[PDB]
Amino acid sequence: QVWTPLNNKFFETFSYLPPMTDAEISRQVDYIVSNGWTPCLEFAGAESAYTSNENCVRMQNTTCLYYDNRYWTMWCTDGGQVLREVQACRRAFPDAYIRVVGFDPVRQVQVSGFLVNRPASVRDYQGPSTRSV
Amino acid sequence: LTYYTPDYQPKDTDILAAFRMTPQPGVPPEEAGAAVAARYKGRCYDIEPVPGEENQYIAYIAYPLDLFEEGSVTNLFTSIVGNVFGFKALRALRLEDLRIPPAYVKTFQGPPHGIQVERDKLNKYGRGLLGCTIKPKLGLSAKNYGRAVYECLRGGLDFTKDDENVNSQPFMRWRDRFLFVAEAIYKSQAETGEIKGHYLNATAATAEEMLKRAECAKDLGVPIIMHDYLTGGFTANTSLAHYCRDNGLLLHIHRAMHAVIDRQRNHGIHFRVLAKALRLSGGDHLHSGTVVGKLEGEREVTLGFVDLMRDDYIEKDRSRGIYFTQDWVSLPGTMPVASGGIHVWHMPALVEIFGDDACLQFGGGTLGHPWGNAPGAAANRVALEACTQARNEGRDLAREGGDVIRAACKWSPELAAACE
Amino acid sequence: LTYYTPDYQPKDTDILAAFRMTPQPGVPPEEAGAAVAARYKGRCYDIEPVPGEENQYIAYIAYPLDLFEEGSVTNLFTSIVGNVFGFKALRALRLEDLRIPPAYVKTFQGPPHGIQVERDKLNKYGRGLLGCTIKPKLGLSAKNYGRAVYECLRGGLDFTKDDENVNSQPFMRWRDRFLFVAEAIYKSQAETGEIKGHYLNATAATAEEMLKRAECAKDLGVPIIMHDYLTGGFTANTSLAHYCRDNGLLLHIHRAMHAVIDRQRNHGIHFRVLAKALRLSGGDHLHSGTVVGKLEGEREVTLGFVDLMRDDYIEKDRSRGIYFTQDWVSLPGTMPVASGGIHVWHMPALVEIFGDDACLQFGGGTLGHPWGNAPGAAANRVALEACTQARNEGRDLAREGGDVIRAACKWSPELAAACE
Amino acid sequence: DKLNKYGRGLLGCTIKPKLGLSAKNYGRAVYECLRGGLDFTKDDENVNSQPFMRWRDRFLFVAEAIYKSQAETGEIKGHYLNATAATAEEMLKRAECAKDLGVPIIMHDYLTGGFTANTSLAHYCRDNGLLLHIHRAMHAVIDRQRNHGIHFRVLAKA
Amino acid sequence: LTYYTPDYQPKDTDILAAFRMTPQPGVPPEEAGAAVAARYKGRCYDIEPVPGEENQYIAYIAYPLDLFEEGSVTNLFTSIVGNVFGFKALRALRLEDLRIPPAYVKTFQGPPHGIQVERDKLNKYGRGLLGCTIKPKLGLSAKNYGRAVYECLRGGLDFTKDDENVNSQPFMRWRDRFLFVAEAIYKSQAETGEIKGHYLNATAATAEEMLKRAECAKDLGVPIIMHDYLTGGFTANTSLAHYCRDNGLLLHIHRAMHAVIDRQRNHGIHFRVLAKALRLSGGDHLHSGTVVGKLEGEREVTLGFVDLMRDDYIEKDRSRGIYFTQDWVSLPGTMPVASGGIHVWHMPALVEIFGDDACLQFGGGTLGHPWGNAPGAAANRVALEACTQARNEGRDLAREGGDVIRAACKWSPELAAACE
Amino acid sequence: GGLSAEQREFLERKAR
Repeated sequence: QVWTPLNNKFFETFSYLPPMTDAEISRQVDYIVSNGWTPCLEFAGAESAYTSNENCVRMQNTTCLYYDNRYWTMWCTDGGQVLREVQACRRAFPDAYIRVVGFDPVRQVQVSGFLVNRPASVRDYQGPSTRSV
Repeated sequence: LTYYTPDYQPKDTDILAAFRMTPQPGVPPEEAGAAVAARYKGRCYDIEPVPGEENQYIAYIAYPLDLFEEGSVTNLFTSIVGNVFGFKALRALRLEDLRIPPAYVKTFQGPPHGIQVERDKLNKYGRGLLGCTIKPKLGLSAKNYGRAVYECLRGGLDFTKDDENVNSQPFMRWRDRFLFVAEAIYKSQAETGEIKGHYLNATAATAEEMLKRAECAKDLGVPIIMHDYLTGGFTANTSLAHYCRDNGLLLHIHRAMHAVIDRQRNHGIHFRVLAKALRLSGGDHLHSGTVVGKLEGEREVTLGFVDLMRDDYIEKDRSRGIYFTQDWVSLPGTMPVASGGIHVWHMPALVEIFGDDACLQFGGGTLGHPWGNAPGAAANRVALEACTQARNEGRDLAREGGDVIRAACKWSPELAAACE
Repeated sequence: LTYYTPDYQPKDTDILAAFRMTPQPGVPPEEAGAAVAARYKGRCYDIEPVPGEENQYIAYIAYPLDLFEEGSVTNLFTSIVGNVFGFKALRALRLEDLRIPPAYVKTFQGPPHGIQVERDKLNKYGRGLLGCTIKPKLGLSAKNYGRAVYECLRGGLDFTKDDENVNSQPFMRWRDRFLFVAEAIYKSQAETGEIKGHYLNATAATAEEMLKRAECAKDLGVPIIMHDYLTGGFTANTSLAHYCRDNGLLLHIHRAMHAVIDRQRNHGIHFRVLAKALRLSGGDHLHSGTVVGKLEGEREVTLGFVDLMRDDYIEKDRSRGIYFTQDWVSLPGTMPVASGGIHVWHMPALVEIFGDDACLQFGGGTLGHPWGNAPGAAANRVALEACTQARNEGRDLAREGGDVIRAACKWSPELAAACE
Repeated sequence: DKLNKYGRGLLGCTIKPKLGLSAKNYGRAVYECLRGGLDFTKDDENVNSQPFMRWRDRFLFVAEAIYKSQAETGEIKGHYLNATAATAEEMLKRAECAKDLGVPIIMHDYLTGGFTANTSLAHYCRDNGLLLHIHRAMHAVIDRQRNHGIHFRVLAKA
Repeated sequence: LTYYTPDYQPKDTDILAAFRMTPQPGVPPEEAGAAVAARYKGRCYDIEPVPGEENQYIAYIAYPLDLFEEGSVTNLFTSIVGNVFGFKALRALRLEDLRIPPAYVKTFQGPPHGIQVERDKLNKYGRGLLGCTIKPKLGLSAKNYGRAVYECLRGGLDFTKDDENVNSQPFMRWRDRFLFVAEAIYKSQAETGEIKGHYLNATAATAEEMLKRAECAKDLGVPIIMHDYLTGGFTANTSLAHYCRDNGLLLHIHRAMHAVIDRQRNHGIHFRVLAKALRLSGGDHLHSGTVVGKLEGEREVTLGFVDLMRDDYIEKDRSRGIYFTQDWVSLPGTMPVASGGIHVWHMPALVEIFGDDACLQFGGGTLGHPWGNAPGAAANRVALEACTQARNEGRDLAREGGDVIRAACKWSPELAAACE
Repeated sequence: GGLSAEQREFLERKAR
């Protein structure tokens, strides 16, 4: 079989697994909470979801390690609350990818980041069986 | 003995070494420790015999901080192990550990970015990184090398790397390879939407040539380069690490020629000291182990030097080979890179042993997947993500790795052709 | 075995290695040689057993010339001994010799000046050179270091040198030492009328700092600098050697950390390979032996690597450890430097063993002469000149060294206080 | 004229927490505050270059945040990047990085860095078209007591 | 004769020359060879008479490798043919061939990219390249020159080139031409989707000006430049080739003033020696022949120097003028460029003679197509592709070239107006 | 672990 290079976009962690269900998202959020970390939600439409070099035109010397759309837009006690917020974000922005992020409150660093929602309207991604043709 | 002072209390600024030495018969251990030790004099303050070994002792030496040049791994190695392995009074001598006082650590820049800055720059969290060594090792043209890089990266791999002996040869000059690899990296980035990279080998004959190759990598905008620090030298490595910090480049470190110094148990320098010297000199990644069949070497020793090269504060643990408490005073950590034959069903073991802050390298070049390079990379990525997800759910990977692999294979056609 | 080809005839451009390997029991020697060997493939073409050793064999490997980067000792060592000492199938492995084909040799600059250009620049002919290591090793201020240098040089010594661990410390910064040593060198030159020099240590943390120290030495007009190539690295050494050729500076090379790689007979890289790598990378002098009591190590082995690092054409001689004929195609030779406890009555032996093309180093700092540093230097110079004159007359030094020393002492008051 | 903002005061925020935040999280906070409608954000006065957040990582992440907020809102945005450093060479290098990123404005502590360093930075900013925000750290040590010291108005004129 | 040694066996590192000499009557051939030959002495080791010529002999001279400066074609030509064509004892003298030992070859960088790297960079495989010389030769403004370049490239030509005498004149300054040609190249690339190029003439009065023109070409991002090596000089050429390797630029070489040295059979230097000197100095393309009517010159001689400038290993073949076996030890090959009146029906002959690794140049400026420059370029491209396809099918081009051309013309309206 | 007489003898000296 051949890995398809057409409409096969991916979003880093857990993006190569089948779309996670509510129970799986809940278990991941519980894992984040268990470690002592804070979960939050990021979202972006299809125009600002993938990495790009749009602003590299303004730079000189080098553009090493600079990529656009690394930041998404921010949307935290347990899995159920984060799931409710996931549904709320889905209703508010149906054409936007949702990403669950984790933040270590002591080190003040991001420790987690996995996609939990892919807009049905957008078709820039494949499915577990359509990834190979 | 003016140089054996068992009542001496080491200062907070002393550099401490733990030597495993086997003196010649008739030489008392106190005399041998005094010799190794011999205001600016090194002194043996502690000698312990090794229970279960033949005439083997651990000698603890304290060196004053004024003895060394600030921020110079070269000087540190010249002072500590310059001419001490040639003493006739010692049948065998092995440096086991070093204690770098914070006062000395603060004089070093350290790794250019570290693990957390690397994760933030690459926007990858919660999982180990994946890499492949482009194979065949040599003979491939820059165009074909770039084609292989693009094929492996588009599958889902986060990194690819040049072979350790690929610097600049008649078959493939370095600038052609850099250009074709840059095109491949950018194509794979556009196709998958994830940030990709390739460990471009900057190891060269002269520091000027090495800096020129780093400069070309910086001008292409590519993320990361590679260096052979034990063959290029600490002086060349430190220059490259300073350059990478200045210009925002990641630095992968390969430990070529390491077994010539850290293989024999009785003679040489233990890899943990070389790992601490690398972290001081600078490196974002450091090839730290081989997985032939399984992770080779005592697990505790591996865990010890992985913690020594990763954490900020490592307490003394003789079980794992930590002879001294090591405070890193906020020096950036180095990401360990486990390479070799990482088979798909062996991923759960390595994910359990290393965790998320490591790079698993398929130095075998994969190619074992009947479909191609890209599906093989996808299978590996699927397996790693499935193992990580299972571990996050509370599963015991060492007991359910096969079950997790099978369950992932049930829905992954690419992994199905890999699991067979 | 695709990699064991006993009928293969090595090409005139192949790089040849002679490995002394002890395979694990049950592993045939042909299989182990095939593994070490494994168009661009290294191949084992010859295996000979070591008569008088336990399961020890010499494996001859042929590498194609296209495998290596032109003028890069770093790449050569990465390719040959990068990851081969870590093979589990080998109980022990030792690289004994290398054959550098002329085609490869011509891609290297080599030593900046060589022996003959050194003699012409220093205007010293027909005798060995003399040097001292300023002692105490550390703690001395730049002013006092310069005073010691001037006192030792005015006596008749041709060179002095910084201690191997003296680079730049709180007690003595490097630029102060360079300035005071320059004043001392010029004072001793004016006083004696002979050209003097001091091995200024340029070994530093970064290549930039090392080049800055070399630049300061060039701006002072002093003749020679020093480098630690096994700790600084081949990349740093090659940069320094290119700089020294460009700016007309001599380069003394110290082999710090050598015993960590060339001491054990079963594992490591023999010093002769490190000496050939140094000659390729560049160095006018290379500390080549210690004289504790007497010249240590098998004489034939020492003579072998001295000839390998000095002569232009060395024929294969297994008695002296030459496993391959080495053609240097007019590459400048490196002057061997024998250091350690060179006592006055031991000068005839070393003059006989080394001849005129060597530097005898009093690394003990002398100080054994009751009168002072300067008369001790004079005594040494008188002894060396008397031994050379006796050898030129047809005397057998190994049999009449004591007679020659006594006869010189009969007229030398300085040597009289030294001979006691 | 450069910022195309007329008829109103400008608005700025100091990214908080003061210290401990990673360059990524600092950039995230900058982007979140700027996208709301703020014209400027600024580094904390004591944020120059620390083990927790090196200066070049912060400059890069802040540049990405500034450009994202500009694209989202359509208004020109900026962040007072702290160029205050130990040596004039390091300070000019940080200003040079800001110039190479195309970001609008940098910051300096003139009473702690010194007038000599400030004048060099101001000449550089005029030469390269960069705005310069000045923070008066250590001012109360000289302009607080009514009987002794130098009144702030003299420091403002200087 | 101390310089005629018929029993001498040339070394593997000797530089060998084969001189065709006609001595004055009364001078024996052995004496004349001894004179040309006259540890560092050149020696005549072999003399053979030319069967079928009047008093003509081939003298073989062996020069030691130490005689020449590493990587210097200038020195090689100064040593070999500096002052030997002015000997009164020789009626005529002609250097026929040179043997460059691998040891010497390794000291040269060679062509910046070579044939295979060129093909990979341009992404063109399996066919010869096509070029045109913009005509009229002179008088055209930079704007009109660019217009002609764009019109010829959009038709399907891979390259265009400046006239040999077009460097920088009042009618067309060089920077205006570079800018307009860059615009034309980019327009043609966007229109056709194939990578295009134009041989920009960097030949200038001073090396500084030549490097400035190369720098402008590099700043425009254009692929290739041109140089006149026999008029600019080997020193200027070697500088340009090093620059092109450093900055990733292709280098086309034009052999202006060649007939002044390689035309007469009795006196001068044969073009094959100039081609080997160019390959050593550096050049990706080398104008190698003219096709006035048909490929001019003995086919075997042309094939010989084409193989000498293309292949890695050329065995001695006196039938094709190869007097010595030439090992290139992986030096990049040079692409031969056949220029002149390449008419459409003459394409099969040149495709058969040269193969795919050559550039056919329409130095006549085409313009013979009644429709325009672009359709004429298309006709040429169609003819070349049809001939290549026929050759790949097993057709005999020398016998079916007309049939293939007619068959291609049956479906190509552009070729129909060209075939008439 | 087992310490040889020498190692044990050294221990006694270190104790003294």
